[PDB]
Amino acid sequence: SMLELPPVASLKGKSITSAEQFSRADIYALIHLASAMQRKIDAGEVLNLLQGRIMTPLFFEDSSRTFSSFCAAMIRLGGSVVNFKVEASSINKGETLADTIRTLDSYSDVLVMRHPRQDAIEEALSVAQHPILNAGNGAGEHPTQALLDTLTIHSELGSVDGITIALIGDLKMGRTVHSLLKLLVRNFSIKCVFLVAPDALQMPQDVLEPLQHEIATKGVIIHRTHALTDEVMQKSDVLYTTRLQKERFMASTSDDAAALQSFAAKADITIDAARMRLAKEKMIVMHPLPRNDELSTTVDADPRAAYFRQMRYGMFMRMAILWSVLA
Amino acid sequence: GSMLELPPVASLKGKSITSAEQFSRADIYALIHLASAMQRKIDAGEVLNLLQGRIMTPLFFEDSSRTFSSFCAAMIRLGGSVVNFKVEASSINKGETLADTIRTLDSYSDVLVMRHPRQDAIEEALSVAQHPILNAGNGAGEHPTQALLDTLTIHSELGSVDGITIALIGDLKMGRTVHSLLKLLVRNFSIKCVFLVAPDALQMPQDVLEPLQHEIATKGVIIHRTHALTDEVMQKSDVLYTTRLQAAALQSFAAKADITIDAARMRLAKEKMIVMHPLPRNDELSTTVDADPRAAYFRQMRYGMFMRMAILWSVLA
Amino acid sequence: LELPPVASLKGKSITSAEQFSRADIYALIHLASAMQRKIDAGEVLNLLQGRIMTPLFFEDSSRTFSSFCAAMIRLGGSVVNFKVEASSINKGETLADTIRTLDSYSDVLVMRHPRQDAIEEALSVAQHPILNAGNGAGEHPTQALLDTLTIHSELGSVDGITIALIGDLKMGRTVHSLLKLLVRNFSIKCVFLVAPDALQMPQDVLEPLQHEIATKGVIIHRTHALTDEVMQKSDVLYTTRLQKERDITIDAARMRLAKEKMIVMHPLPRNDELSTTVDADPRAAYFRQMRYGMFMRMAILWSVLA
Ligand SMILES: N[C@@H](CC(=O)O)C(=O)O
Ligand SMILES: N[C@@H](CC(=O)O)C(=O)O
Ligand SMILES: N[C@@H](CC(=O)O)C(=O)O
Repeated sequence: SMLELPPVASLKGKSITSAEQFSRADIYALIHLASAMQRKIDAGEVLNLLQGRIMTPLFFEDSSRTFSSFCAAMIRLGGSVVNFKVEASSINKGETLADTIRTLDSYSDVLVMRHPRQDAIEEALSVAQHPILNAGNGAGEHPTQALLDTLTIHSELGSVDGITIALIGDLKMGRTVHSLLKLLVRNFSIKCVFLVAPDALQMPQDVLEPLQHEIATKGVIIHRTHALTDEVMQKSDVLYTTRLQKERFMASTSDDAAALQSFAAKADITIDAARMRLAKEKMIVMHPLPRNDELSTTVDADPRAAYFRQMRYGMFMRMAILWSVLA
Repeated sequence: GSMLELPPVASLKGKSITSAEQFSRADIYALIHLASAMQRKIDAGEVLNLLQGRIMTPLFFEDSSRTFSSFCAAMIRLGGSVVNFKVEASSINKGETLADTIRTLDSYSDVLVMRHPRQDAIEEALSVAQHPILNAGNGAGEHPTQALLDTLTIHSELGSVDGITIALIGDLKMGRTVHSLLKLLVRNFSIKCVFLVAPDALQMPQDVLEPLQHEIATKGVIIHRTHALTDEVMQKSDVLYTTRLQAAALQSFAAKADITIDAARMRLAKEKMIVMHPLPRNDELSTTVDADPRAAYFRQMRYGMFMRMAILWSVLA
Repeated sequence: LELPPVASLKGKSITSAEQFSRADIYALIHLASAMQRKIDAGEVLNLLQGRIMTPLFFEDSSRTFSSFCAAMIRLGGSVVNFKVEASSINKGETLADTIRTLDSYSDVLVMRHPRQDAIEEALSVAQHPILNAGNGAGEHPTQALLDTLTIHSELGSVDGITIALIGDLKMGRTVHSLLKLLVRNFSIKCVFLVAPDALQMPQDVLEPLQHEIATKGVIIHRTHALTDEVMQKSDVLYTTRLQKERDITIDAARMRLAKEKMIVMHPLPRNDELSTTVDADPRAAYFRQMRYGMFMRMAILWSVLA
């Protein structure tokens, strides 16, 4: 209870759209703030930092973790939430996205927006007076997931510089791995990244190209594979795996069918207890969730399974973010 | 010192809100001044604890963005709480009736906010409820709190409500907002002129106009029906209040372009006037108007929150 | 201070009527009464400020969802409004993973599920207490507690009553928990089981109770009708709806046969088994029952999270 909760001043009043916005020092300030929030909350302390402030969720596509995490974080800061549901709104009388933004912006202090269109967040930004926090924009980015994933690595392993990390699964559509790769390469001295995915679902060039300067000058090693090889298993300090983003492959064309099929047919990427016999002693398995069969329930009892603790780090990072934006 | 800064409107204490007809001119002004004061405190960053421990339950049988969210935000900004009941996930799917649903919410709540597709639904709810019910829209009947926030908007933007010329535009037949607004303005203020701008099949109902004939006569209000935003409607109106289309189809189509407000049509409007829309809008109110200082239909929603604070506080004080 | 939590419930999941002792039930009853006095006098409680309940409803509710949230709020607590329809279940997430998810952020989970054994599977992974708000045709333990608060407050005594349990007793999770709670912890004079044969109280509820039934000498009679005898002797007529998703009507005419001092109860919602003509009778306790439910849920949440 003697710990301060200094807001991160550079976040004040700003929208959060991309992992690109953050400096290394922003990241560590949010990490220590989140960690102090965790200590206070776990000790049973009641925070009243955002009394009388309102978050409104605008979720134009589904969420459990993200919506609930954000609501919980707001509440644990003493904040409030208006439970707006897009599916039961005047969008059903033809209301536009822009008008819907202005509508909840009339009542709220912060908007949390998730949308299947990558450019919808920009549209919202151009009409909103209050900050908007990007909780996922199609296959674009998920910048607060990247921050909490980094809190997880820091808290679990004790260090982010020097790690070897595998990014596994649907890298093409994974807004989580897009933001995470950006945030780690821009701001830390990463030893090596394994990009583990079948050919069709590899990390996009529009993510890798902007990073090419920093990759080359910081000496980050980048290796593509289509499988969890013995080498990937033995060298990785972090195995970060992801779900096939099937709802992004809905055009019913021969290509979407072949891309959907590649996860199981063009790659060997399942993590289970058999495969975990190859891992380091000091390493963690992470997954943004939800998972399907790429991450077996046989790993759940393993102490290196960090994907449940990841969600709780998530709540505290979101608290740190909300307090900083709104202080 | 909240009785100096935020005194509740006594006449509203513990009462249900169902119709624009139930308010006096003094009621309206007291709500306006209270709403202005709520706004000043909230905008200054001050945190209100007036309704801590009190619960509002929204009971929305129709879709809403403004009215649902507005009411929740207003309750929360008063320090109160909201129980997020949703009809579609409720025991109504086990054959439960409307009176029983009301009694249920009534056992937990301090105030109910009800929107329903049927006009007589409020009367049924009232006959059974022990706590106040606020009518958030009853079929094609009324929307009494929209009429209050609309009046707050006029008052705050133009300085005065007496003496205005207002056009009510669009689907006046099914528009519960214009039914409530026409009643609140004509009953309580001295309006100079109302233009009722609609194709014939969607004109203002007689059941709204006939009970008003006495106030119309005593105050000498001028009422003109048009099927277009004519040069004259555009030149004389202090307020253009337009609405979304909710024989009627054919007349609507034929009139659409003539009742559309866009930047080209605004070249004929007064320098000092406002465009209002309770929202949501479709094509009858062009996005080309959004940058015009006279476009008041976004600020109108924020006035709504403060007016709803004023209402909730007066009801529950 | 004036609202001592029930110590035995601290940090515990609530899954069955069986887990309560008579002393537990009375401590909750007196706590719920004290909570009701403070709330009805206008006092604001701040007991659970900063604590979160997440409802996890895999089926429809009106009363149960609302009264849990209202109770939480009136203790000063907060609610995270998780929806199953708008969630990552649609992306393929399992029930266990869903539980772990709400568990990362919440202090207490309130779970309702069409599968009888989903609550057990939930408990095997949750760190925080789960309150069973109804598991299939199994139990509804907090309904049985509020029903007993209702009987206590309305009649003054639970020992000695004659109670009729009426309707769909086979699928009625409410009458399962309530029979268990009454028979184990009180000395009931007589239970009428009023149901057609196909919907009678199940053997898996009656058999575990046979020892208590026999040693307290509870009378148990099965009928398929609300006979004049049931009507004249019952202190409580507890009636229920046909559980469709899985001569008994009470109307003003039938009520001419009831005692002066008795109550009609119904967990709700009702269909035509309980006529609107009964609603203005002072013995119609089924609306007041919902309000006792809110206070008993306050006593429960406070005791769980103190
Ligand atoms: N829940 C995360 C990961 C996923 O959906 O697979 C997201 O929305 O991006
Ligand atoms: N939102 C207003 C007007 C409209 O729907 O167009 C109402 O609910 O009545
Ligand atoms: N509402 C009670 C009784 C019923 O549904 O009829 C239950 O959930 O079990």
